[PDB]
Amino acid sequence: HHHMLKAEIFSGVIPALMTPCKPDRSPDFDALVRKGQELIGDGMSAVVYCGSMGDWPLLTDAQRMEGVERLVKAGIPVIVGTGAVNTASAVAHAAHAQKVGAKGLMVIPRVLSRGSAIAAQKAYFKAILSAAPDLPAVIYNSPYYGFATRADLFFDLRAEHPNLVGFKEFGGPADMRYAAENITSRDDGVSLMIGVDTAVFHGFVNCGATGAITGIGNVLPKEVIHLCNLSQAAALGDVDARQRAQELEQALAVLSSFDEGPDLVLYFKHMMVLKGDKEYTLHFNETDALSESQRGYVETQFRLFNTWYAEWSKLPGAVQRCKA
Amino acid sequence: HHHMLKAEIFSGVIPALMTPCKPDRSPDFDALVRKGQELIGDGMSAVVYCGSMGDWPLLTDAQRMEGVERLVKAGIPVIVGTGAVNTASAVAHAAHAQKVGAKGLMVIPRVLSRGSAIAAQKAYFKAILSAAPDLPAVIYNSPYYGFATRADLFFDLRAEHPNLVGFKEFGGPADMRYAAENITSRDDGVSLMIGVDTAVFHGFVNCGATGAITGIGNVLPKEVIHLCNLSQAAALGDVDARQRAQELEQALAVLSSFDEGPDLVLYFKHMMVLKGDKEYTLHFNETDALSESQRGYVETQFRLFNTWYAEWSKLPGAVQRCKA
Amino acid sequence: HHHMLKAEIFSGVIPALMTPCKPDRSPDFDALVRKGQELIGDGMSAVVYCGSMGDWPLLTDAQRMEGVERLVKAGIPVIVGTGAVNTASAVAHAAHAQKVGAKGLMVIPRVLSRGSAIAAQKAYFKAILSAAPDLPAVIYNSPYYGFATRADLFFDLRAEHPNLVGFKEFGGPADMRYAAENITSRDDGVSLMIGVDTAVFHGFVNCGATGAITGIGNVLPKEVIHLCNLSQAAALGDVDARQRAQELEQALAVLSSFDEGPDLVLYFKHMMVLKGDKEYTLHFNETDALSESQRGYVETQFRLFNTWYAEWSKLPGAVQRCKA
Amino acid sequence: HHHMLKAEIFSGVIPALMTPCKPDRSPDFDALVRKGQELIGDGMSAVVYCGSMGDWPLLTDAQRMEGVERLVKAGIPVIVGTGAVNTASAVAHAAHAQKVGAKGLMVIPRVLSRGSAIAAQKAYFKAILSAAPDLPAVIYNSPYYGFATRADLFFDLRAEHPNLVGFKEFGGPADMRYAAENITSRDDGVSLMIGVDTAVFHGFVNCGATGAITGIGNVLPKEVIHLCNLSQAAALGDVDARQRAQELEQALAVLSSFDEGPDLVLYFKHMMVLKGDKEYTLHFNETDALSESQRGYVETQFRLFNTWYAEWSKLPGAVQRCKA
Amino acid sequence: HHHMLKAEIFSGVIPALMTPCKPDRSPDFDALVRKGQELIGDGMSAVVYCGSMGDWPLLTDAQRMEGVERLVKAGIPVIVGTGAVNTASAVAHAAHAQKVGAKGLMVIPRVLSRGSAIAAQKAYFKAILSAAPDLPAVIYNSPYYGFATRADLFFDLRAEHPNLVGFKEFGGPADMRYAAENITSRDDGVSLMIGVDTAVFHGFVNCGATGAITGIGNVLPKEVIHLCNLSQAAALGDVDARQRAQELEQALAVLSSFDEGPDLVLYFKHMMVLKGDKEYTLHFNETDALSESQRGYVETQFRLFNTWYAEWSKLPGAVQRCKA
Amino acid sequence: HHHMLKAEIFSGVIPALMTPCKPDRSPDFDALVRKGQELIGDGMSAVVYCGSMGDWPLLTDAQRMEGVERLVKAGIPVIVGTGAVNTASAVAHAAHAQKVGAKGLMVIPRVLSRGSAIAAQKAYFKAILSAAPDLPAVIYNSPYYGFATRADLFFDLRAEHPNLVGFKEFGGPADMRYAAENITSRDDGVSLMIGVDTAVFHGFVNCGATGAITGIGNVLPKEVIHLCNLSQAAALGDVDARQRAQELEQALAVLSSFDEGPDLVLYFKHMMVLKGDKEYTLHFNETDALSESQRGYVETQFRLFNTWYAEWSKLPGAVQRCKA
Repeated sequence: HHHMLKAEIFSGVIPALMTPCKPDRSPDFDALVRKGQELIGDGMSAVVYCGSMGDWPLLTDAQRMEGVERLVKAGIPVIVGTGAVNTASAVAHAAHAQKVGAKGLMVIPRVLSRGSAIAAQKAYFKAILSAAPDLPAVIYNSPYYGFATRADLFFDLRAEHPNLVGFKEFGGPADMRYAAENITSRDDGVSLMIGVDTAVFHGFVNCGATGAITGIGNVLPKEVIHLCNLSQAAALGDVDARQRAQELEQALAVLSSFDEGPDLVLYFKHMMVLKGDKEYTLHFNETDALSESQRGYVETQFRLFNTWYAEWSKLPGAVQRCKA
Repeated sequence: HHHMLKAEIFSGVIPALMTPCKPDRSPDFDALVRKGQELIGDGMSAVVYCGSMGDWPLLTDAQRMEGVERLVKAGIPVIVGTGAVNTASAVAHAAHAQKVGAKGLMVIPRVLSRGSAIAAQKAYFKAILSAAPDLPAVIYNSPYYGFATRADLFFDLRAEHPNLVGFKEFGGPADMRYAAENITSRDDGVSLMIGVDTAVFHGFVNCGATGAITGIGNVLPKEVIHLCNLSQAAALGDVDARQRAQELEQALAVLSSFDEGPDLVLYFKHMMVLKGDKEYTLHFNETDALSESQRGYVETQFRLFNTWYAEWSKLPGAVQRCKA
Repeated sequence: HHHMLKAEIFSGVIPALMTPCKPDRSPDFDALVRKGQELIGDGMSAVVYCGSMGDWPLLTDAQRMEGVERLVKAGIPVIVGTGAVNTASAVAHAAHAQKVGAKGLMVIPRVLSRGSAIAAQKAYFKAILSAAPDLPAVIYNSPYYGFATRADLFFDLRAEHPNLVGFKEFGGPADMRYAAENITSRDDGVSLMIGVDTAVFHGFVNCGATGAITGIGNVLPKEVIHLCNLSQAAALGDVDARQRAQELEQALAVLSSFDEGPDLVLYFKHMMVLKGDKEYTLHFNETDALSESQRGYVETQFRLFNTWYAEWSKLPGAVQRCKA
Repeated sequence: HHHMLKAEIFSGVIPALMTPCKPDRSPDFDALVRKGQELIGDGMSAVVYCGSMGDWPLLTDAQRMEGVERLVKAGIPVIVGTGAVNTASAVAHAAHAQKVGAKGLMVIPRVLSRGSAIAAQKAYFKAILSAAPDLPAVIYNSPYYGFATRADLFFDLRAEHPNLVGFKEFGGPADMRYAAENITSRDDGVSLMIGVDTAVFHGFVNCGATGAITGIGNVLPKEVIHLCNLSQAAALGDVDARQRAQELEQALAVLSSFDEGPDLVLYFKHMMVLKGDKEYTLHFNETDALSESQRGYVETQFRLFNTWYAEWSKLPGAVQRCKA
Repeated sequence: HHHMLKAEIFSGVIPALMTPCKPDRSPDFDALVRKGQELIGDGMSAVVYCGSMGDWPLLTDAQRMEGVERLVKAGIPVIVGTGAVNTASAVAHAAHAQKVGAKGLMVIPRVLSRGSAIAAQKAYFKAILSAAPDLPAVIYNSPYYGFATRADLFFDLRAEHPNLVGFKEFGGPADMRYAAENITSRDDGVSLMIGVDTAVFHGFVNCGATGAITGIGNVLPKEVIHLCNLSQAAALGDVDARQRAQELEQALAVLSSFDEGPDLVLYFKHMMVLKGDKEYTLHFNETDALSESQRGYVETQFRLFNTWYAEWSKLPGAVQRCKA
Repeated sequence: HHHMLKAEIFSGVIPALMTPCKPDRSPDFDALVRKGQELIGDGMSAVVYCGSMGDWPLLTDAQRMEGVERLVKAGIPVIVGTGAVNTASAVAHAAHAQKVGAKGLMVIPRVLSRGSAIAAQKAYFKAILSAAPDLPAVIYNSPYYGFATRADLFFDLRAEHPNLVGFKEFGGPADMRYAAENITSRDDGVSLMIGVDTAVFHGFVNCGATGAITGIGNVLPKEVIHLCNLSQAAALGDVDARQRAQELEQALAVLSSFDEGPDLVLYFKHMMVLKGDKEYTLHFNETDALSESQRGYVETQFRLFNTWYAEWSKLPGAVQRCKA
């Protein structure tokens, strides 16, 4: 029985990048790289590409791999998303990640064909893990797939695939607790990663999370790093940070809750536009757009949060200590 | 595409009035008018009559209309409740509201006959709206009716009935969020109204509500206005009010939660009696009364809240700024 | 401990009558009486008036009582529906039933005010039962009311109100079984009544029901009596009837299932029109009507059932023995 | 208001074809065409390609279109499946269907990106319908997508897209009834199609279905046509067929129920192998295979059904009249 | 990979015996043995003692073991129930079963302490299986325990404990199908046992069951054997038996459904009394008794079933062929 | 109608004691008494023995009674747990409690035999209460039993059994509110007891609880007394305590939540070991142990809470006023 360091690539704050559109609605890879570099410069530790935030279903496999290569060539630590329509595609993403020197793998379950069958999932995960043996890997778990990776399966996979060192949960606080209690609190180098924007405090403080993959953090990087830092200080036992982390998470809650729904890319791209990044204006599908009411709601809530934060962020104590 | 002012009648804090009984268990209209005048004097903006709080099912249509006329003649801004056993009655309430110069209409869904049929509801709402074309109207939405008014129906009604300018939700925070995101955050003068006592902070801060119809506010008007003011200041981005509004809402939560259940009129009338308004002693039905345990519970919780509030309400800062 | 005969008024097949409209959309009482007389002549044992099938919420209390008096004066055994917006109305229906010599009382729970409170229901049932002490009474039980009358309450009511001798269940086969096991299979003269059109076989054979209140039986009286007779012969142990009752119930199932939904009066009145009773054309509300697709569906299913029945009803054995 | 003939392409019995593998696990188009021709020769009216039964997610868009072209060139009436990872792909399938002269379009909802958003679905369906204006189209509806096409949306689409003439339901008997009552029983040429193998009798007799898309029918074409014929004769009012259709559906129920689950292609391809079609041995994914217990179960149930059918199919009357 | 015969002890029809009371409410072991011998003489293959039907929680461990020894000494094949308050007791039952020469073991999950923990269940099952290595063993699976034994656990246990050769399901038709598909249809000698009285046809015909443990069969042995024989003939492909088995199961359904509920021993002991076995009059607890209504219901349903059966059982064909 | 003092034995903070093991895995009664004395010395008011925390199912009745006698002889106020496999055992525990001079009775519902039958529960509770007429008694209520004691049953029992003076709820905040509103807020000396570790603030402040039975309090007595004192001061109306009680409850929430699950004794005994009480190392079952991940999780959360508390507990105001 062994004690091992957790994988550095799954620590800290990690945006799942959006893919900006050129005016012709093809990917603007230059703008992708610029945003990635900017977010690392703001204090992010790595990025995830191409995930749901990156519009993976709307892009070809070649386009995703080009985006991955461009990010890696720029010196950005990349965790590669393996979401796919089939095993061959998922494997290809993983093989390409290892080939080009990405630093991590996000292993996404099988969809559309045998989605609920646990035997199918086991084989699919093994195929993906086998294709990038040298890359630390995190498995995504969500009720969306009609199945759950439990401890038995996780440890069976890990016994055959030593690169499986992480677990990322979308499915709610109770599911994250299940993971912390039964999977990720061994001695042995396995990390729980926060996998939805609304679960940051719960993940770091109540579940021993090592890192957070963020949607809203693409828009509000300094504020999301601030929350993550406060939450990590709270996990050390700090009194002041534990209060402050909760205040900030609650103020962020509406804008973070867009990460939970179908329109996450619509909402987050519109927020990028609101803060002056016009390249986030168009979507890959010509008719994908927020409604008039949805745009008004997000604009109102964006303004509210920015106003609150402008004053709250001046408070002495943990608020200052934990800034990015 | 237009920007328009929200209807003033659906702004601020608005009690849904109880109908006091005379000793013979007929309505005491004089006492109704006195309470209405008092609550406006305390800082309420309008009243709702005759709603569920007013015991509408227990009163004749003529009695409700008499109460409405008496309130209007006294100079009180009245939003008229159209709850009814049938379309003809609901229409009559609406027509009477317009005739006598009430300022708003609360449009209540069809019950008892075709309650779950959305085609029935659409026609019923159109009949009611058509009967008071000059009065701003709010539609009530609750899971109790076995159906939900969604954005499609709301906007279809509004296209034919320009007086439909409001939406009032009973069904929980998620339903209120649905309404804010998809219905009430357009540019065009439509208001979300808080429609249950426990949802005040969530409505104003997270959902952009313009006003609150209140049950507990009949009993604790100054305290409920205080909460609404704090919540509205929080919606401006204030740090201190956002903390204080939540403290007050939590202290009020038990007494507000009676608004959620079948015995709301029993509980609220007994609270009116506790604060010295003896005309709230009797109910229209001779056997409707709280149990011994229910009376003890409410008395204990009333005393608790009053004790807490007496000291908390002296705190400096937003607490003082936002008093009625 | 006693053995007593079940109340004759709650035996056999009992239509819950529709209220036909005159062209001005007021009740056609003459047509009501003609239909009642016709259905008794077809083999029905009694009628229920004014129930949900009779559009009670759309009619005034005076109109319902006029319909009741007219039926009673014609010599028809009447079970009076006490559905009401309030206790005073429900009591008035019951008092009027006893005054005019109706033969039974259908006791309907409280709605709109304190609907889910069991203390309210107990008091409401006692008020109604007390108002017609001389009339055998059946309590209606349905999940629609947000509460269930269980054995404890039923027997407590019966101890104070000896006229409570029946139980009518809308809520599904399991609820009917609960009633048979725990309420209606004592020695003591209490009857289970089938209370939804789709539960006839289950009620008579599996639950020991004594009678059936029917919606579809207004339209297809001979066929519904045939099913009830077959089911009762099956309850004697007959082999052939037990097979045949199930075949007929299954063939009737679509048309019977309209009794389960909000549009029951729409569907059943349209079926009355299809068989040539034009006085069932209009509804009390001008806009209540089946859609084009709903009319097509019912017409197709009506024709199907009539075609099947025309041949099936010629079969030898229990089919012939059990005809009305 | 108009009466119009239902589209012939959506009548009768229609297998959703499996894509056989060559030994190299690429599609065997020759074997696909041979099976299609054989099934039409057995009595099937049309085929669906490439649906879930055809392993669409595992095949490239070019491969699906090649299969479609090969079937069409062979003279087989083809309904084209538009299942896709994105709008551009779904549109391409539809455009290709129209280009090559397929006879119908199966319109499959959006997945993976905005799957639950009804605004997204509406736009997606319009894009697909617009791409093949000349082809009769059926929309698939299933709870799997996190949304339901109701009558409002269906009729809104149909008003702009006259080729939308069909509705196919996976979601259970109640959902099929909803469709029959509210969508497909107008006068106007719209067809309900049975969309899961276990719902044949319910669709034809209780819901007025015009045709059935079948999985198990690829394996047992004569037996599935027999059931469909019996069910259609039952829908005419036949007594004997109504009994026999139900006996056959019940005997077929286990083998049909595999159509409901994730392993449908595994189970049905293994059944094809059992009846001597070795080209159905391999799957596109090397590790997709039934377990030892699953193979034993299906083999046992296949043998059972064949034994029962061998004798039952000799019975006189409707059994003989309704054979393929 | 191996083919092996299923264990004979888990084939056929097997009553779970009631423990009759002496007048002092201690067990009447003499009467227990007499009933066991009688039921084997009627055609039962084995018995289960002491299960829930045997009132295990009400008896001491020593009493259960005495009953087991007495049955075994009489020459009756006994499957021993290991239900227990703790591991030590469950192990003791198993060890005693092996010591005295019982023929099988019914392995019952852990309760009261760590009931929902799957790690606890695994260890508990291993402890029980290890204590009787020479006895074929069946694991009971029910939602009552807050957990389910799936294929993974079953096969893991079986790999370490070769005596685990059976699976018994209480939890409904879908759970029994899961077991047939994934656990019990391998080549390798594992048996599915019907474990609730209402699932006989479904188990034998749809799920490949080898045997049935019965409650109602203690009361109606010849009739339950008749149903089991008909169901087994139906599983061979017989047409007539498949019809008849379903008719008999449906006629038996009410009396069988008592096996599903908390009062099973109350209902079944009262039925034993009705057929003249007075030693089934008393229960171990002085106040455990059916209510007046429950006794009336069961008496009515017992009489109904006996009357139906008396005539139905004379029918020619499979009815005669399959009698005990 | 009377006002009466609540029973002192059900006031304050009351650990449900663990039973430590000797190395041979028999109970260490000496260590049990030492811990009981220590916890009373820390500020606890009484103890509960032998409850679920005490491993009751794993111990003989004689062992539990020995533990009870030893605690009572030591001068510790004991509330005796009556959890049992049958009525005779439960009665024996109660009779023994009264015989030896325990101060209270915890009345636990019937399990394993007729668990869901309310008639069985009523009789079982009466048997237990009758056996210790002189001891104040609290009934435990939990969804785990498949039934709920409501006000009707509680007051019926209390009318026949004047020693029934308490109610203890496991089932969640809404169930505790139901109890406060309808059972425990009469004038008449009935106490609500907090019955799960996570419900302390809600019980004292929102529900008028008089005492708390605690699991985590065995490990963290001073901290749990601190929370209870703060919560009781909050129930007086204190502003500062109401804030502080909630901060402490939230910091304690993870460690308290182990009380909600199957592994409560595993988690709490391991925490006792962590604070240096080695006699809590072994469990009665040799294989009952936390997993590696569960041990890591609890150790991390224990350390976190202790670190936070070390600093938070120095704060001025209510924090200091309310220390044990």
